Amino acid sequence: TRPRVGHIQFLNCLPLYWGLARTGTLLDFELTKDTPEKLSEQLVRGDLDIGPVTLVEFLKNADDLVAFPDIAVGCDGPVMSCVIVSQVPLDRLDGARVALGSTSRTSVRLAQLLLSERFGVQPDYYTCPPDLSLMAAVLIGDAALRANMIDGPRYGLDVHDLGALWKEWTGLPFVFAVWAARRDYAEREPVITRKVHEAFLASRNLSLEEVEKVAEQAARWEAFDEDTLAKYFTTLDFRFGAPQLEAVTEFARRVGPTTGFPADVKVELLKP
Amino acid sequence: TRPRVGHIQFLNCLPLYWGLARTGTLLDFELTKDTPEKLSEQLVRGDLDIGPVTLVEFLKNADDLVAFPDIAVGCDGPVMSCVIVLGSTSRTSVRLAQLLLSERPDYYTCPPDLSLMAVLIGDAALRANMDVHDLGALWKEWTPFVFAVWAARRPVITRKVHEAFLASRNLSLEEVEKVAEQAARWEAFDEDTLAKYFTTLDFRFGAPQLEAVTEFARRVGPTTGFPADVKVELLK
Repeated sequence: TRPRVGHIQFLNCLPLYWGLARTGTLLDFELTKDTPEKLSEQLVRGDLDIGPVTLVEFLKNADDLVAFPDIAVGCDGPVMSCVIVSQVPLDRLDGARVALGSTSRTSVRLAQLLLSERFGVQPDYYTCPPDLSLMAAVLIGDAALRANMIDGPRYGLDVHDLGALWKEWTGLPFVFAVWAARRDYAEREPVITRKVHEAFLASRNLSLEEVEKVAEQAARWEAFDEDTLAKYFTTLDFRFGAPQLEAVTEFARRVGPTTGFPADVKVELLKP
Repeated sequence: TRPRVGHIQFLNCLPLYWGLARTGTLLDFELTKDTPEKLSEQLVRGDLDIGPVTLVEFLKNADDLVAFPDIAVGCDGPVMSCVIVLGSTSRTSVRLAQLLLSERPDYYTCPPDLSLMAVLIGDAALRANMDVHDLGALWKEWTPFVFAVWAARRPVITRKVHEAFLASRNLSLEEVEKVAEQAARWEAFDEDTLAKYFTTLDFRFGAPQLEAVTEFARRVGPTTGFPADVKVELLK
């Protein structure tokens, strides 16, 4: 039976989706589209076999997951779709209520790690659906991209790029999500899992070469113009090698104790 | 904003799906997969903008649907996936069977889920087919045939959807061998069976096909709820 594969519904993985379709890979999957928060839980509980897993959640289940090498959702400097929209300087929030978009699990944690370490602030947090209107807030995905390219500039609100703040603070890149197979599925289905892995790399590679076509196509249906989408797609960094694995190890060391996993948690990788 | 497009979940449209993917067409649709019966009901009531419509339902609603020329789900001899081993997923084949088996019974409808009760279509029919007869071959051993057509609910989007469907169907014809190899990995049919099946299906919709529709219509129209001379309004 086709492996049950998750896919983030956001624009950040649209180029990858274009790749999955263009190569014919989609016909080898039983695909589920949803937000990262949900896809993560579904994989953990066994409702999915392979899929994207927000980093924080992946580390909490590191013993039961095996990450795919060479593909992830990250950055090296700005990410553009993982931000903090605020109406006051980040230093002035030690007692201010900050809303955390419920679709996020890694970006919200990182946002906290920065507000308290770089701006020395202990905010009064609360989680809610992403909306930037109803709700100084941490947004990811399309909501964050809209807040960065449209809402922020329209209503003169400040939009801080989380990938940028991390880079400035550590000089390191960042990984928000990785692809993983449940350990039981990888062992039960060694061949399929490897084939899925290779199909994702192949699809990702093609999305890199046809980035302009994806931007043009999506422009037809998104609020973002072609140039913005093209810029966005090229800004995202889907690599997952040693340099990226270094950003993870570091992040895991800084948040591991107060998040649910050893500061030195082991990241098992799918072996060739 | 994206047009809501229906797609028959059966293997008969897997090659077409391969094509919708290969060309990237899928990213321009908000696609819904289901059985022909439901996809037809969905379009007629407005839950879909464009999609496949089993012939009988298209004709019954011919004044409110514009068909796409040059593509449909037909045959010119056996179809393999429409047999007589009434399945509830069918609206056209079942009617064709009532025509054959009467001019060449005590009918009752139920779920095309075998192991019970028979007229079948889709995957269930091709799985039962491999006694078993062939509706496409019997109609061919009597008088081609068009089981379903693509149609939009009666502007520019509609036009490009049509073209994208055409481009996607054309690519699937030249890559049918690929669709078969991949499909054999998960279906119950071996590669050659599927390759034979995909190549057996006839997806054209021009003169030789529109001809077979007027003849099916004239033979059943009166006893099937639509004018014996209903007009099929092709997209301009």
